[PDB]
Amino acid sequence: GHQQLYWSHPRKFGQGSRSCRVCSNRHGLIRKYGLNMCRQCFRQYAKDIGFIKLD
Amino acid sequence: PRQYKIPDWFLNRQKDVKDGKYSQVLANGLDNKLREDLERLKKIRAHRGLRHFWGLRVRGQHTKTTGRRGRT
Amino acid sequence: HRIRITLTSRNVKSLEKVCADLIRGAKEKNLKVKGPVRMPTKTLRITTRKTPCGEGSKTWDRFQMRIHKRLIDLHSPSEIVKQITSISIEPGVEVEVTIA
Amino acid sequence: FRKFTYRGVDLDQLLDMSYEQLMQLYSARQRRRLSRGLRRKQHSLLKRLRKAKKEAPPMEKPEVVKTHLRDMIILPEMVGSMVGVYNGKTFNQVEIKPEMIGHYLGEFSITYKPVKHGRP
Amino acid sequence: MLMPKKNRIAIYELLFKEGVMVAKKDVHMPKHPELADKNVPNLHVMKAMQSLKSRGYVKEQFAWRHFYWYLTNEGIQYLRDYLHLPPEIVPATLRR
Amino acid sequence: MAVQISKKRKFVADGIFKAELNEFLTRELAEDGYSGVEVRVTPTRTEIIILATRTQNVLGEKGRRIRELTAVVQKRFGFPEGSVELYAEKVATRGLCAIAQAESLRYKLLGGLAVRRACYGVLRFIMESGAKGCEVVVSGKLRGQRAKSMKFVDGLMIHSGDPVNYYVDTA
RNA sequence: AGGAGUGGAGCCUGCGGCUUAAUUUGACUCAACACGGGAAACCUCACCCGGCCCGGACACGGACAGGAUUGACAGAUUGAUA
RNA sequence: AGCGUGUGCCUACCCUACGCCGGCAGGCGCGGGUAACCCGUUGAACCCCAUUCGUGAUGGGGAUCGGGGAUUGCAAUUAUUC
Repeated sequence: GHQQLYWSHPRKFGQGSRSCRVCSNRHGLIRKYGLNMCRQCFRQYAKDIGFIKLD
Repeated sequence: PRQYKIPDWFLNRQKDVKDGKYSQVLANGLDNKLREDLERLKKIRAHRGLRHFWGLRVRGQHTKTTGRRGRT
Repeated sequence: HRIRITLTSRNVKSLEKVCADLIRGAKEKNLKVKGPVRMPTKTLRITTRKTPCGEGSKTWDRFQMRIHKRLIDLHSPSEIVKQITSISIEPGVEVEVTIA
Repeated sequence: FRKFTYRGVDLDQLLDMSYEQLMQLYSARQRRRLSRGLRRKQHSLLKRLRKAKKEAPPMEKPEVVKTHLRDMIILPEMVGSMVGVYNGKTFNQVEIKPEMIGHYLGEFSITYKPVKHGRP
Repeated sequence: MLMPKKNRIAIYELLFKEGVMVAKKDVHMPKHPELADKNVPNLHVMKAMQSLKSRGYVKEQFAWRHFYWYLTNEGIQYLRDYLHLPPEIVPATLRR
Repeated sequence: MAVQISKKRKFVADGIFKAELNEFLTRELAEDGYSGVEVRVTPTRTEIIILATRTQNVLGEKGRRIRELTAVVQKRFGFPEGSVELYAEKVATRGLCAIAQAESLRYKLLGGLAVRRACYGVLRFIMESGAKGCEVVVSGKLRGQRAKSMKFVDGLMIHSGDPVNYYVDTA
C-alpha cells in the first residue's frame, strides 16, 4: 500500500508539525499566544492584529 | 562494602558486564578494569571503541575547534 | 441577585466611557452599585528582529498590547440587567455578564 | 577462551529466557526500549533472521540479511548472523558476536570515514 | 484522479446547495471542517474543483491557507445537466 | 463556551480574525474599491461592515456577491448558521482614504497609462478632496532595466513623532 | 581619569580550512563570524545514498464496455506486511 | 525580589499545589488554575551568621572518561537531556 508511507510518520510534535498560518514555513514561528505565525509574516500584520510599537 | 550496609548506588562499578557483581574498584583494579572495557569495545569494532583507538572525543563533542593540546 | 459584569477592552477611554455608562443606567434604577474595580492591566510583550533576513546590525521591536479589565457587580434580578447591557456599547469593549 | 558471560550468565542461558527478566538484565536505555515495545517493522526483521539461520548448513555461517534499522538492540537471539547494516550509502556486513549484546547495530556500521589531513 | 465517483456527486451538490465552499490548502487531510459526515479526502476535492476553473466554471481567491470557489453563471447550468437537476432550484446565494 | 480559552488568547484571536478578512477582501473587492472593514459585537451576532467606494458594485446582481461573501465567512471560520451578517456601506470622502487611492492608482498603470500621468491625476485629485498634503512614491523598474524611484510629493506632510499615527494613513 | 574585561587556559558555539556519498547554503572593515530569530536525532532539509507516487489541470487525436482502466493476501523480491 | 507564563480550531501536547514510593533524577495518586482567584505571601541566588579546610594545582579548578539509574520520543549509537 502506498498510503502507509505517504503520511504515516507521526507529526504530533517537532518543527515539521507546526507551520505559519500565512507564510507556511517553519522558521521564525511565533507560537506564543497561539499566533502560529512566523516572525516575518507577523511584522506586516503586527498592527491590524493590534500590537503597537508603543515604547 | 556490601556487608557493611553500603547501598548499590555508591559503587563505581555497578552491574559488571562479566560477573554483574556490585563492587567498588580500588586504584589497581581500577585502571586494569579500565583497559578491559576499552579493549572490549575495540574487538567488537564498536564506534565508541574506535574513537578511543584514534584518540578522539567519544561522548560526541565537536572536535572542529577544541581539543588541540595533545594534537600537536 | 449578586451578579458580576466584566468589562475588558483594548482601548482605555473607550472602556472608561462604558465603565461609566453602566453607572448611568444603574443609578438611574436607584439601587446599590459596586464601584468599578480596576484590575491590574496585562501587557503582551513580543520582541522580534526587525530584519527579514539575518543581516545588518541586530535591532529588535517592542510590540505590545496592553489589555484592560474592570469589574462591576450589581444586586439585581436578570431583566433589569439585560435592558441596560444593550445600551450604547462600542465594538472595542467586551462585556461579560455573570449571573452568579 | 573462557565462556562469554553477560552480567554473570552465559550465552546458552540467555537464549532460553523470556524478555520480562531480560529487561533488568542490562542497561536502562535498552530496558526502556523493550518496555516501550517493538514495532512490526522490527519483528519482521527477527523472522528474517531465523529464515536466514535455519537455511544455513550446520557448518556454514548463515546468509547475509540487509536492513536500514540502525536502531535495533543486539539481543541474544541475533547471535551468529550476517547483518548488512546500512550506513546511508552502503550495507557493511558485520557478524554479531556474543560480546555485542546490549548495543545498537548502528554502532558497528560507521557512517563517516575517519579523516586524515596529510598526504592526499 | 481515479477517486470514487460517489465523492464527485456529493461535492458538486455540496457546491450547488451553497454557492461557494471553502477548503484549506492541506493535501495531508483525510477530513473536512465542513464535509465531516464522510471520508471525502481533501486532496481530491481541491484538485476536483481546479478542474472546474480550468474549464471555467468557478472563481478563486486565497486567504493565506484557503481556497474560495465561486461558481459562475456558466457553472450552475453545468450542474443542471451533469447531476440532472430541474431548472427550478438555485443556490442559496441566488435566493434572498 | 466549550473550551473556554483565556482572555489573553481571545483578544489575539479576533486580531487574527480581522486580519484575515482584510487580506481576503483586499484580494477580492479591490477592483470594486475596498477600503477596510469593521466588526461590531453583539450577542450571537457579529455584523461586519465592508466600507467600499462603489457599494452598488459589491452587491453584484441582486445582492448576490454579499450573499457569496457571507457564505465563505460562514464555512471558513465555522460560524453558526445565521449568526453573522455582512453589509456594504459607502466610504465618506473617499479621496482621503489612502488604500482607496492606492488601488485606484494601481489600476491606472495596469490600464497602460503613463507612470507620470497617473501620479499627477491621483495626487491633485486628493488635493481637491481636501487634504493637508501627500506623497506618492512609485518605485520599481522604470525606463529600462535598472530600477529607479519617482517621488511625487506636495503640501504639508510630516514623518516623525506620535502624530504620524493618526494624521497620516499609508498604503 | 578609571572600572570590568577580551586576547592566554578548558569548554560551548559561529566562520574558514581540511576531510567526506554529503559534510546544504546566505553574509566577509565598521555595516559578516550565539547572525539567517539557524539550541538540525526523524521532521525541519535546501545536502548524500536509495526507494514509491503524479497530486502531468485543460484542449486535441487514436484505445475503450466484446471493458479504457484502479485496488489486492499469498511465494520470490524489498528495508518496509511499498 | 520583580518581570512574566500557564489546559491550544488544525493541536493529538499546559502551569502546578497536596499525599505517598525512591538517595537522586523520577514515579503513583488526588485536587486547583483558561488565571490580581490556583501554582504563589512566587520562602531565588548573591549576601548574612556559624563550622571545616590552610597557600599545597590544595576541600582551587571540573576538562576528559568508565560503570549504573531515569525521563521525552516511533527512534538517542555519533553518549537528547537528567
